[PDB]
Amino acid sequence: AIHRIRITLTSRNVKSLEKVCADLIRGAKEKNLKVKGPVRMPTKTLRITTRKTPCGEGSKTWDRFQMRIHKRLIDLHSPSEIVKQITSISIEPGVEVEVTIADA
Amino acid sequence: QQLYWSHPRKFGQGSRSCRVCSNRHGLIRKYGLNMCRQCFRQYAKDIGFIKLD
Amino acid sequence: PLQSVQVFGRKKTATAVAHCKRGNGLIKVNGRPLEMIEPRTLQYKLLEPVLLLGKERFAGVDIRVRVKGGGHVAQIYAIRQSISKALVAYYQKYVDEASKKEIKDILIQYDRTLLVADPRRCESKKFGGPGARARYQKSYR
Amino acid sequence: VTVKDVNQQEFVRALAAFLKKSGKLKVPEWVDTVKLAKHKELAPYDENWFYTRAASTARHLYLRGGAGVGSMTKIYGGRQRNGVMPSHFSRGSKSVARRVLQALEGLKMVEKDQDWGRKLTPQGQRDLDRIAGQVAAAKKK
Amino acid sequence: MLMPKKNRIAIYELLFKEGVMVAKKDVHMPKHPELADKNVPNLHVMKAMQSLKSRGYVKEQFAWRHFYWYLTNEGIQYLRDYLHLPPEIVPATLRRSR
RNA sequence: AGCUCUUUCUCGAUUCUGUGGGUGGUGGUGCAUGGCCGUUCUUAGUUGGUGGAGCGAUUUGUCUGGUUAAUUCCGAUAACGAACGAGACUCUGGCAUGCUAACUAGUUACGCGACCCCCGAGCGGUCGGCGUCCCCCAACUUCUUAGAGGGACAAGUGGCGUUCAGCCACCCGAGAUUGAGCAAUAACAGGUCUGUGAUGCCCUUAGAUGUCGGGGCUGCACGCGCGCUACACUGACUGGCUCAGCGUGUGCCUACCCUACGCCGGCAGGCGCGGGUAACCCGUUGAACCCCAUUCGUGAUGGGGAUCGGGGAUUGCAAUUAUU
Repeated sequence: AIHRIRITLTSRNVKSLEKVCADLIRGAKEKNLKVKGPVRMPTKTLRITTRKTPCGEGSKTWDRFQMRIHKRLIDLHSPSEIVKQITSISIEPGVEVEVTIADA
Repeated sequence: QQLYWSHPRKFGQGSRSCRVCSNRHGLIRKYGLNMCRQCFRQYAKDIGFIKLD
Repeated sequence: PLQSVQVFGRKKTATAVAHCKRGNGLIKVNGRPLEMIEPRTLQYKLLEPVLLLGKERFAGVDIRVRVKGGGHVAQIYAIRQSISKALVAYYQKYVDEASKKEIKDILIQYDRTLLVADPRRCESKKFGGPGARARYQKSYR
Repeated sequence: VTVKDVNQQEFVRALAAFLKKSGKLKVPEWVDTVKLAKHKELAPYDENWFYTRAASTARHLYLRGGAGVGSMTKIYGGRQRNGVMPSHFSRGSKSVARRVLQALEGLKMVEKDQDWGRKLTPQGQRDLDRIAGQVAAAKKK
Repeated sequence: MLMPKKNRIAIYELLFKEGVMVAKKDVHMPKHPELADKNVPNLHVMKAMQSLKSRGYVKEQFAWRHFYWYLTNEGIQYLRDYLHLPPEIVPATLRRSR
């Protein structure tokens, strides 16, 4: 068989994310289902703004923290082993991964 | 049993706190974090909120 | 299909893309003639390139432009830049270099940035004023 | 002229009048009383105005895939003077625009569009294009 | 702290079998998810546990308004007695490993 | 409120009663304390090694001069060679018809017919024409996107200056300085016990200083600070041109989302739907200034919208002391 498969990956520090994606992409085609290679999605900037005190009298000073979510997907078509294989290596830090069957 | 002992807690300041510290004041409710600002300052590193600019 | 280039123009917020392809020749913006445009006072600003370089030229070419972004003046500057850059991009692949240089000359001379994008862009406001350089108010005591 | 060809003010001005002559549009009996927007200071000076809005809307729809009253309320909606507070948007009435949308249907200028929102009909598309030409034709000036 | 002679057994008996307990620091939810043959929330459970701890028998950790309850050795004997149960007892450790 | 009482059932050894002992506190002290934080300070400040100079603590280095945003550099100098803050460093944003790519992003351009209008031309078939829709075994990455790439080094040149460090003009071109974040040595009776299950001691602790019903915090001759809105014809008005961007959402630590579209209502709003864990949907955020065809006409008037009266509705169990 062949099954149309979508892998989404969402996570943070870049250079790791980028080379997880690299790897899914390169082994994907390399034994060529041929992807639909990493679609980089606009990275999401969570912003929090607070006064630096806990608690106030003082030049009003402000701090803003971010948390930057990065998303990608990659489109595979196959089956059995190369599915659960290609997902599961490609594993470790900091990396959410979801795989979706097809259509709806 | 004591029908006596509660009045609505559904909404307002009184309906929420700090998952960290009980405080019903200065509460960060964005992104569902629900931490008071004083605490959030101390835990923003372990949550994944880092200073960049 | 035919000889054709694409170009763009950029002021403030509001980019303007030009597709400049061989045609009868008569110069439309988003979907209406370059004769409507209005803001209007400005309207010459967008005529400006054509006059600078002789109304003819555009007779071997069809011109269309789309602007999204910026605001009303912002847009005008972008579209005009896109059009002049367009015409020059076109003489560079199809006509000859001396002609295009002649055109960059007339524009660049009198100018308005027509072929070069103005840098100037928002500076971020900093806590303690509602502007970037504006600082709130103080009373001392 | 496509309607796109004619300037918005003259187009609307001509069509609105044409509607007036036709004599069959239909008109919430009110229209004498109504402001047209809570934001509004006074009603419309031209008590005759129902026609102008209709023309404006017909033209507004023809341009775009499909539109509905909320959008119109906002379009008509101007800035409202909070008084002590700073001014803010306030999308303009919904009865007038709705009635306008319902009435236009009667003429067939517009029809319910798929997935919500009213769209121009080919009957209307034809009608607007026709007046558009008449306006273009009138004169130069 | 206070309470029933039945609820107390529910608490002690579950504690003896689980060897651990958790309760969010709320006195209102009255009921707690998991176990709870329902009757209580921190209170009866918190108070009973708090009393159990003061006499030893259990060590309590607060952090994050949950209070995590850990049964102690001396305590195992004590609940052994309350339950009266079969010597070798054998609560929420038994185990394998590696 | 079975709180208290009358009446007499009920639970069943938990509790009660006594002793000793805890426990909470938005109780007090920041002038008893951690942390965090303001301030000196983003100022140019700070120090060691090794030597020289002194019995010694110490001193020179770390300076007359020039130069610099900066103890930044040059030079001179009994010092030489370094580190700390500054800087470099990191982040954000512009210049890349280059890079590698994209149906959860678009564009070209078909195939494009259709809707299809006639808008002009044609008598019409047919041609040129702006959009929507078709979606395709079309093509693309230009706009869009996010990753990697390069660009600025005051680079060249010319004046000036110890002819140095630098300064100024000029070219390519994004021009030397886009804008933040990061902050030393050492201090303060700066602020914080009401952020802290951080915390001492103290105080209190059943007739509580630990919760519900109700009010204050919102009581008005007067002063102050931050602001908002104004004083009009660059305007106030009515019709009409008309473009955006940072960001945001439900399916949630315990009750609940963003809302396009039909209808009713002058409004306020009411009501029926249907999509959307979202680059898909709300939202080509069709914003507002503004631009404009009118009116007003220099009258506190149409500038201004205070105060008050009546009334409609929304949130909530509850709005009276107006939530709005």
